Amino acid sequence: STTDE
Amino acid sequence: MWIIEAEGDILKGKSRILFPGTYIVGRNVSDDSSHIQVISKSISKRHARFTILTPSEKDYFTGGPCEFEVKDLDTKFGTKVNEKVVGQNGDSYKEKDLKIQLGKCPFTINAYWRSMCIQFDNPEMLSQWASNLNLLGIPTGLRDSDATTHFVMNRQAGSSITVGTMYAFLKKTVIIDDSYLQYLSTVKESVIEDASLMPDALECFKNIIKNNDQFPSSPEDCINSLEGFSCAMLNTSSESHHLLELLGLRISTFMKELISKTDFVVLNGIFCLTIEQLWKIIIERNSRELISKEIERLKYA
Repeated sequence: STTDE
Repeated sequence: MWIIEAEGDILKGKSRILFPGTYIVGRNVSDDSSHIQVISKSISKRHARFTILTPSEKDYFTGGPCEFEVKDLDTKFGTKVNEKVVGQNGDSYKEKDLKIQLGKCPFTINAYWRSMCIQFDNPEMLSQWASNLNLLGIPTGLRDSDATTHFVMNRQAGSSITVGTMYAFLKKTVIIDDSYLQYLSTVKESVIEDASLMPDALECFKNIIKNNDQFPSSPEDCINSLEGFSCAMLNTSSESHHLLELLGLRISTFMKELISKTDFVVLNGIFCLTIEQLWKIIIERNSRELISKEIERLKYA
């Protein structure tokens, strides 16, 4: 899973 | 000791006691003795390192916290402590309240220091247990401190308690023993929540004074039992002065008014008493005209 808002 | 908790469910609604050592904090990390999982969109998989230093001797006296350090692990959205961005090389904090924001997570990890400093009555006891407690973040010492929360009495080997014990009792310190220390030696590898070790100390204390002819029921009945009386001693330490104050005594410290105004001399043709002897009376009899009548018998004779 890629980090974002 | 250091504790963390958070709002929202980012720490699964749990708190955690953090011991000296290093933790990796992140979204994709499992809660063990050296990792803390914090789940939110904007938190990196491995996000921050928290390093808690072991305590110094000074902290036993000041009540200051173990140094708490935070490094940002080159993350997407950064790390803030108390609204200050953590730079490269990290930051260290000696405040007792830290609000730690990982990324853009709207809920902060709240770290706070709970006071806990353990005084020992015996130097061989201190040397045997100090390293153990220090590794939990618990400062220890022998001498009197205003930051002491707990006092370890020696094995009451069917004998009189020490002045250190009497003093701890009177200033409302929690008195513990060996059996509680054995409990503390259990916990370093554990993941446990806020306040996990504190109530057992109080239970230990309450059990110690039960059926014990070296203690009365409470600090409260001992405090001001000798009001109306006065005394004198040689170079009174501020601790022994405070001890005698707590008994409601009037004290005159020396290096015709030392003699007839003063009811007795406390030590270490005048009438002398040790604190040890004074404690025996401070327990013994019932009322204010009884428990202070045996002391008034020793003066006239």
